[PDB]
Amino acid sequence: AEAEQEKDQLRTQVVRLQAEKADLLGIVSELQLKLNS
Amino acid sequence: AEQEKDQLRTQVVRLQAEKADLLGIVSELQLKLNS
Amino acid sequence: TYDYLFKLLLIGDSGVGKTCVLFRFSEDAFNSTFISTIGIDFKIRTIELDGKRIKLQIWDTAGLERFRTITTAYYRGAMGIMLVYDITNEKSFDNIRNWIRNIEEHASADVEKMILGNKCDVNDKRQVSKERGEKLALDYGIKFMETSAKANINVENAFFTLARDIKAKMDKKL
Amino acid sequence: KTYDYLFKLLLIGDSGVGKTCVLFRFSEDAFNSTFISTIGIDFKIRTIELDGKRIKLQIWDTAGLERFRTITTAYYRGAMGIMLVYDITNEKSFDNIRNWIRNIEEHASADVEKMILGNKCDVNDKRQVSKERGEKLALDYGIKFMETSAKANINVENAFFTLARDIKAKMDKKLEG
Ligand SMILES: Nc1nc2c(ncn2[C@@H]2O[C@H](COP(=O)(O)OP(=O)(O)OP(=O)(O)O)[C@@H](O)[C@H]2O)c(=O)[nH]1
Ligand SMILES: Nc1nc2c(ncn2[C@@H]2O[C@H](COP(=O)(O)OP(=O)(O)OP(=O)(O)O)[C@@H](O)[C@H]2O)c(=O)[nH]1
Ligand SMILES: [Mg+2]
Ligand SMILES: [Mg+2]
Repeated sequence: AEAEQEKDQLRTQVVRLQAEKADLLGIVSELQLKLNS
Repeated sequence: AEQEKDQLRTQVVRLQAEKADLLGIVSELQLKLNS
Repeated sequence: TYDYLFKLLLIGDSGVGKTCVLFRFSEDAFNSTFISTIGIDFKIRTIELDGKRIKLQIWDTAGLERFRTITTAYYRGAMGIMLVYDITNEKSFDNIRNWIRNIEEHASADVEKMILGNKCDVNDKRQVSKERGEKLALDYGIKFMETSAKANINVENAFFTLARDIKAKMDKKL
Repeated sequence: KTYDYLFKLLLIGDSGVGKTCVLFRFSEDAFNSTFISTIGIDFKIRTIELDGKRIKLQIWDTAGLERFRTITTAYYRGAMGIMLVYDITNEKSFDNIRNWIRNIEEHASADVEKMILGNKCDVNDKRQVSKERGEKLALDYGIKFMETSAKANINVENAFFTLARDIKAKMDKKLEG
């Protein structure tokens, strides 16, 4: 008695998560340079 | 039109786990800079 | 991909609705099942102001004291901070003064600030009048509005206003 | 924590040798031929089991281009295993493995597990580096060697499971004292 989310909704979730991941990776990379890893 | 529902769900699960780890890593890196 | 990039935080007590307010802003949805944030969460939205693309990197902090050390390190570099309380929970309102001290001790002196009295749809359990919320904000010279993630009240207005204020201060310097 | 062990892995080597494709094959069991050069770094998780225990692999897929050397080299510290990838159809990428090894030795821990992957071994006709030469380079350095293909799915699973086994065995032997 609750709905499967549509794949259109799934498609959007993936796009949103990939953009978040791209930013976080850039942030990790720059922080490590500040620490001199 | 070759992606399918379960593959997409699995993709979301995978990216959500990557995000969780990455957020942990940002948090810890920030604390190491803060000394 | 963007003309400006603004770092925003949401801070305030656990349970006041910071994640729900951001979830409403980010994806125009609301879910009543409480999942307390583990340390930090992150969302992106790009809005437009004055015909320019404004990318908002929004950091949603955990409110519980166990996560204070982790969350506090995100304050440096923030350009706008939402201070959130729950109008049905007087203690979360009382704690706003402590949250402001935490900002003043860790963020830039000129960080933009805004107070949100969230859950304003639950007028049947209200413990903080709108008038007291406006007065607390007036005492600190901070902008104020009552919001509801659930009924979608003033959530768009909160972020767009904070972003507008950040941009104006940036533009003034040029 | 679902997992019992946690291993940080890196893939390094010249741009275009197939590091991202090798990881994509391991991650998602697929292959795409359109080249999209990695911007700095990419990241994938996969949890495998060895000896009935759950081994979480945090895998860092580095950009090969020298413009990203500073960014990518900061990921070396703390890595527990590193794939050194060249392209069997590209002799320069093979020649450069010795420089990549120097980059490991200058930035990673002394006992990091290392492995050399001679990738694109499905492109037999355009081979420029014989398998014997790859094996000899690896033997010169005491490092394990395999020829792989992300496209034909040759030795990708084998390479990651072997590197993980070697890391796990090193840790277990250390624990027991
Ligand atoms: N009626 C109503 N309930 C809300 C509203 N916003 C949040 N809630 C409820 O309040 C609960 C807490 O919301 P969250 O956003 O998770 O609170 P939080 O501030 O992020 O809490 P932490 O992550 O622990 O710091 C949620 O389970 C919702 O049920 C609102 O606007 N109206
Ligand atoms: N036939 C064949 N082609 C491959 C194989 N692996 C990768 N390729 C192709 O070779 C190109 C480069 O692959 P990538 O994985 O993007 O190379 P990379 O090492 O990650 O490159 P950078 O990210 O720039 O460092 C791509 O066009 C792939 O399609 C393989 O095993 N066999
Ligand atoms: Mg939350
Ligand atoms: Mg790549």
